[PDB]
Amino acid sequence: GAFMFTSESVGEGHPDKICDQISDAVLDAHLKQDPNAKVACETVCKTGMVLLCGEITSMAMIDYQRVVRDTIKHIGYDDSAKGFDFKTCNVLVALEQQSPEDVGAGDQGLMFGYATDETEECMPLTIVLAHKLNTRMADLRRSGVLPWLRPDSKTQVTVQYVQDNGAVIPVRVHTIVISVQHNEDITLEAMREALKEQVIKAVVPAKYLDEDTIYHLQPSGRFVIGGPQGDAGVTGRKIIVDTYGGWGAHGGGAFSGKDYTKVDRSAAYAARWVAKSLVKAGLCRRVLVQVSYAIGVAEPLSISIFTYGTSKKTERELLEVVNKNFDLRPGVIVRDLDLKKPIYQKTACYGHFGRSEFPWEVPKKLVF
Amino acid sequence: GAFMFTSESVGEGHPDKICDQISDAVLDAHLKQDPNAKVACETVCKTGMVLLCGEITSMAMIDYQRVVRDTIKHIGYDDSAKGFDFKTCNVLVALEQQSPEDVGAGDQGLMFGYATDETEECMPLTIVLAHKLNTRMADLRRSGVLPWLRPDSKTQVTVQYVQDNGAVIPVRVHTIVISVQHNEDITLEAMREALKEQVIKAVVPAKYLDEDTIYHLQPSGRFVIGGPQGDAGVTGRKIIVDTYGGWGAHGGGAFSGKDYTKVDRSAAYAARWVAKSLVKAGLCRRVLVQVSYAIGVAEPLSISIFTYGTSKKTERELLEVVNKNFDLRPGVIVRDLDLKKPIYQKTACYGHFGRSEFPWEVPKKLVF
Amino acid sequence: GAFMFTSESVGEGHPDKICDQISDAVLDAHLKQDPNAKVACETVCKTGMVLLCGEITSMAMIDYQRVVRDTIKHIGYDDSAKGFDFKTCNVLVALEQQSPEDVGAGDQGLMFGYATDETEECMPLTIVLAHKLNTRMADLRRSGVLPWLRPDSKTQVTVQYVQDNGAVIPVRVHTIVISVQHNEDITLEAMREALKEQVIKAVVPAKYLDEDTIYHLQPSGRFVIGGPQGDAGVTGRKIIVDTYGGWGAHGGGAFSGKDYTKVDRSAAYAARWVAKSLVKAGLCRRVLVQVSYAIGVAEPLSISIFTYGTSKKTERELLEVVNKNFDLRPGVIVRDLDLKKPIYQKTACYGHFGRSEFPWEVPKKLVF
Amino acid sequence: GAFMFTSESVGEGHPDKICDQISDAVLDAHLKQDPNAKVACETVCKTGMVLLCGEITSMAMIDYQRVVRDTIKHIGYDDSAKGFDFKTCNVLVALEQQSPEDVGAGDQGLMFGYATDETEECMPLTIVLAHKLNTRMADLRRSGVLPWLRPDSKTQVTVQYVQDNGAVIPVRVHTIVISVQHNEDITLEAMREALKEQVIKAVVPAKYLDEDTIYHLQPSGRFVIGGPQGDAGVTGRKIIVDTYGGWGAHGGGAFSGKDYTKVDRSAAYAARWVAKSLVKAGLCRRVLVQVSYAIGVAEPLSISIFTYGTSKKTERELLEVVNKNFDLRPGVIVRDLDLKKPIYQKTACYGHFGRSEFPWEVPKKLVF
Ligand SMILES: Nc1ncnc2c1ncn2[C@@H]1O[C@H](COP(=O)(O)OP(=O)(O)OP(=O)(O)O)[C@@H](O)[C@H]1O
Ligand SMILES: Nc1ncnc2c1ncn2[C@@H]1O[C@H](COP(=O)(O)OP(=O)(O)OP(=O)(O)O)[C@@H](O)[C@H]1O
Ligand SMILES: N[C@@H](C[C@H]1CO1)C(=O)O
Ligand SMILES: N[C@@H](C[C@H]1CO1)C(=O)O
Ligand SMILES: [K+]
Ligand SMILES: [K+]
Ligand SMILES: [K+]
Ligand SMILES: [K+]
Ligand SMILES: [Mg+2]
Ligand SMILES: [Mg+2]
Ligand SMILES: [Mg+2]
Ligand SMILES: [Mg+2]
Ligand SMILES: [Mg+2]
Ligand SMILES: [Mg+2]
Repeated sequence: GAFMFTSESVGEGHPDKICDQISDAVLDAHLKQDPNAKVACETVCKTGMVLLCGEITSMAMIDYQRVVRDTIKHIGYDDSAKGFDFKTCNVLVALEQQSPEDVGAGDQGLMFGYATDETEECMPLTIVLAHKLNTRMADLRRSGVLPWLRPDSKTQVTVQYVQDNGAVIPVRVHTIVISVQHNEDITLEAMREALKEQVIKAVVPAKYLDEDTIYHLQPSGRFVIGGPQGDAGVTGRKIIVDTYGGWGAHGGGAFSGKDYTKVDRSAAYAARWVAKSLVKAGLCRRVLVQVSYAIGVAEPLSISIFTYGTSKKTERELLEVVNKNFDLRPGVIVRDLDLKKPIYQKTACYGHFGRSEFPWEVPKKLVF
Repeated sequence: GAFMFTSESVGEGHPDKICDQISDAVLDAHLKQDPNAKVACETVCKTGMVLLCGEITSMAMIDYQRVVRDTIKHIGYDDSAKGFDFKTCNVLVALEQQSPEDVGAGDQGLMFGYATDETEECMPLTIVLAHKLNTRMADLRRSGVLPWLRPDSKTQVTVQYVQDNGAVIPVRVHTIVISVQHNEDITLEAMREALKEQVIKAVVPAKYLDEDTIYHLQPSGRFVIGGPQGDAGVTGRKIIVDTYGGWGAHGGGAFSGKDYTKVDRSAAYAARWVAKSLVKAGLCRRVLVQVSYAIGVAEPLSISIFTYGTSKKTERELLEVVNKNFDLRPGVIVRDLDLKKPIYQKTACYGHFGRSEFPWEVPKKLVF
Repeated sequence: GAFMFTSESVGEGHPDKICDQISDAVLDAHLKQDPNAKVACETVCKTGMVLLCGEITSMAMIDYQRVVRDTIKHIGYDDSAKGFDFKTCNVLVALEQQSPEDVGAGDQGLMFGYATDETEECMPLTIVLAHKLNTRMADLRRSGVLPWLRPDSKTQVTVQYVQDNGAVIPVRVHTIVISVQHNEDITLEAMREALKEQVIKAVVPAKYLDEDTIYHLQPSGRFVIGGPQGDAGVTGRKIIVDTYGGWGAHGGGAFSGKDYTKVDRSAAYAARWVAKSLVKAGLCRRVLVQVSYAIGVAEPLSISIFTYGTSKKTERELLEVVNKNFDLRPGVIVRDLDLKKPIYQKTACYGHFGRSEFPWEVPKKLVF
Repeated sequence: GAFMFTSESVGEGHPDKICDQISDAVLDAHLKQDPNAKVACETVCKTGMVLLCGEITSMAMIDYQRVVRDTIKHIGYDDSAKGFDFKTCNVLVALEQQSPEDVGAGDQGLMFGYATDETEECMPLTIVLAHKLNTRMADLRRSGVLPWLRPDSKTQVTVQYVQDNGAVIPVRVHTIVISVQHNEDITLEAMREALKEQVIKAVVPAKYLDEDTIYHLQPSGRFVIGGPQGDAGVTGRKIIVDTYGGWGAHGGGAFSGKDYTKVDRSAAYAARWVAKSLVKAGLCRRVLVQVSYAIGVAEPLSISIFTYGTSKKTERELLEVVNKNFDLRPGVIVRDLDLKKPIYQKTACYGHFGRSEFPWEVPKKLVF
């Protein structure tokens, strides 16, 4: 039942993602010394000018200059011409820091969860490829293989699909668009060549690459001193690339900068968890689990499972499976998913869903 | 086939929405003197400190201090204690301004469109009520009826639904959560009363209000000097409340601050247009139109119509209807929808979709 | 030998003085936990926006938000309309903090010292009155006597003089100009009355007030919401009001924000010390002691005493007196003057010289 | 009657001086299109971040981005590593601009004027050499002779003197300290050599250079990426280097950023004028002219001439000479000195007094 789809992703150097990372870096920095630290911060950046804002109630001694500059360094901003230098950039900290199982969900909410068997990650091929494309470039950057590669990048992958008396089977990569920052001493011809052979063909399965697949490598020509500038970088502004690439559903809640007590993060992770578990357990080929919460109440206020006719069990057979295998109460979620652990920075880029190294990406058994 | 859903909205005083409005105000200010002005700006705010960033190629004389302060005034920030005063706030302008039909879509893209017949607006009841709730409060604020009401507010509406051999029929409002900024001389008891009788019951259809409907009015107690700080307001960070409240699909593209040449705005409007037209024309009760574009190409690179079995015509009968009634090329969109007109500021709050006063909300005839 | 002179002073609310105080507050905050803390910081302010910049090598845990906001509170900025509120203002900290007798003067330098017997403080009448005028207003502000009085103020005192076979004897106050911030509910007539009876006549000696003395109280009319705004407040920009009101000599070195290791502060204090000691010891009625230092060298590179023919001993009789009573080496200065003590904030306003509560203002014995 | 003296100066790259220049550049930019423009602005900078603040009532169309960036370019900040790049730095403009002979002096004031015959400029040798030292380095920088030389520099000159039955005769340069920013590819040994032969010996008269003269060239080692940070540059913070190097007297009034209607600038210039005229006319070898003004009154409220026994005429013979040759009323000053002309930027560095190219530096005839 043909149709096409497109998704995008950005590198660690993208202004918005730098802020997402810095904000989560500050979250990690607090969890390490106080796993109960209450973090609620965000970052704003603009050409060698980083603004750390926020309200965090914690009892840990943190050097914000250090955690911000280290994060910028990690990203690869050490030289001047790159558009950022951790040693010279302005780090204005306007942060306010205080000191002092059946909890109960804060703020009326509605979290979504999604999973599909089109890839081993249980995530849409389009967004998976988009992320992996950026990931590979960072590897080649950090390894030395492609030393002209700079932190800021953007990726878009559009794949042609076809339904299947259930749902969504990828056929081929229609077109790929990739833009990456770079050093001056490297020709546009050499860049485009390296992008096709060393990054694209090294990550995209042969089955999907074609003789007609369209490539748009460095479309706008050069992107040298571009760096994290844009016109400004912000936290929580890359909401779709952090999730499913526009495939599931999204209520609008941002992740980065918020601790594990905010249902926007925790419950979203939990919802992904059950979704991935369901498909992995063969109970369906594609699911859209919807978990609702009521302010004050701990136990979820109605969970809905949305298969697209890919399950044999039947919604409200699968719900009992979820109700017998999962305890989606906020407090239990953080305990079961080990959400007090400082893993948030690595979650701040290349997508929150898909990578198996995260607790919520490990499928639960599911006793049926 | 019961399930529940929640959506939210924010008032004109919400930090993020102030930036969305200011950014669009600057867009309007340019269109009035140069309908071909190229606008690409964004705003950042934090307690009496507004930062205007951006790159705009136009040929019009604009007083940015005036357009920013006027917008803050319009929102209702004229006094000190409110958290913002257009006469005293810092307006730092770091804006860069230059001077000098079958066009062709910029940037690979994928826009979504959505519509449902559950309301006359052809928008989800949950998000419609959420918006209207905030709208009413602004009215009472500006009229004088509720003089304690302040600009910043947040609304959440969760409605219980039930499918219908097609899709989505609202049954009742399960719970409503509303938080609004206020003056000191007004009791929490009087506020909660006014919110239930004068705002909620004055906008929510009797059919949906119940004896069990849950109300959470000013849950967190007092919200006085809670003016625009919210740890830094930003443009393009309220992506879901500007669209369908998490009901359709969203690629992640922000509207505010971008002119009519960016497919992220124009094409999204166009997609909404056809969706609303389809249901209005009786061709379906609920649609998710998906329009894809290819960088360089003008004509859309595959449009997909997604009814949920609510149409009698059948997808790929409805596609021809769309192909015979619509010309979704970028240039034609702006011409047909009159996108060079300065209406963008009023679009910057209370949702981009739903209100009939916008071109894209006027259903096209549809000759079938 | 008639001539006239004018001097000025500013209140604790003056933008520049707020920065001088905040910078010294940060210095005090470090000395209390590490008397060897290396402080080099400065502040910038602009309408509820404070920027703390600087490089400080210390080993003490300081809450910069607390030390900045407390200082703003102390000044009297607690309400909105005053132009500053310590609870709501933006405190952006871009501060960089590290951790790890015959020393030797840093930086070639030339410090000046001055003293005259026209007042018991051994300071020019014009600047003494100017300071005391502002001091009194703060008292009435903090006591409650004049509750309409606000932090920001400016004072100017011009006195008619006459030489005396030596030097400088004040005759009468020619004119006084005083401007002070205020609350709305207070008439310009009532303000001007209170300024003349309760502040001016309560501090200026009867001998100097005349029937012709000119008063300019609130000349520019109102000064309500003025507050610390100007167009910006800065540290080290009020160099003359911090010293002698334009009577001695000044090389240009700023005090506030610099620790005791900077000769600009320490040596200037030391020079004042010896000057005050000389006149107090009857060795002269007016002196201008000039102490020069050589980078690397500890012992002063030539000290010059400048009496205006007011001494009977004779320059290079008085120099030996100074060389036999004083050891102006940097390290000895800090030890003898107890410069590791956190008294710097109170030094940041109303003048560094004159007030007896400071070590350098206590005359040394002088054995001759 | 031996004694020593030291003075300092800074290059065009010094943070404070960049702000002084930028502020005056904005003043020039307005005078060119509206000679009656009311300018009152100041600048703040910090590592690729320039903040333009101010209130200017004028009727001229100015591109502040252009005037700020052009000024940074002129200074020599075009590359990244230098600590500033006019093409990439953040120029935040928070400027507020409106549109619409016997005047009368604004604000009670007391301006000073100074002159001495020890140099042809009629300025202290110490400050003249200090300025010229920085001037020469800029020449070699802009010519190409010393291509490693960067904008930011600091100079200190200490000269040994001796009185002379009147006053002040320089004997020799005791020590010279000079620090200048530089490029990486240049040895500390080569720099120090070039500073002694090509800059110092090329500007300092043979008569003053000795075999004992002490040189401190690049004392602190390397000053590479030491671009304009210096923990925030500011306008009006280099008050003494803009005048007499601590030789005359200074009330504390700043010049840069203020138009010709502010007595702080105009009257100070006028006072210098008469001082230079007096010595040039042989009426004295050293003078300290003191001009006082009364708020509202146009004609100066008492002028005092202070020779140090270097005049044969006798104070109050010289006063009549000044009263018969000069009309120091504010309005007349601007007319006679052509103060509506945009020459203020070149006045913003290397000293306001001394250079003959300025109106106030051209000695008036003096008919006696
Ligand atoms: N001068 C301009 N004229 C027209 N459109 C512009 C202009 N400047 C920016 N834009 C638009 O807004 C978006 C770019 O902003 P930004 O400076 O944040 O860079 P980036 O972070 O490197 O890019 P991106 O976030 O899109 O991947 C683009 O999609 C573009 O359409
Ligand atoms: N719009 C303007 N037009 C002309 N001159 C101005 C203007 N705005 C400011 N000035 C000048 O510069 C100085 C005022 O600046 P500021 O805003 O720092 O206020 P303040 O700190 O409250 O005052 P002050 O420091 O002089 O005691 C005045 O001496 C005045 O001459
Ligand atoms: N930085 C932009 C394009 C570069 C060429 O200006 C981008 O990431 O797409
Ligand atoms: N704030 C200014 C004057 C007030 C009236 O605008 C001052 O301190 O002189
Ligand atoms: K945006
Ligand atoms: K968002
Ligand atoms: K100034
Ligand atoms: K100064
Ligand atoms: Mg990009
Ligand atoms: Mg592009
Ligand atoms: Mg993007
Ligand atoms: Mg004042
Ligand atoms: Mg005045
Ligand atoms: Mg002043």
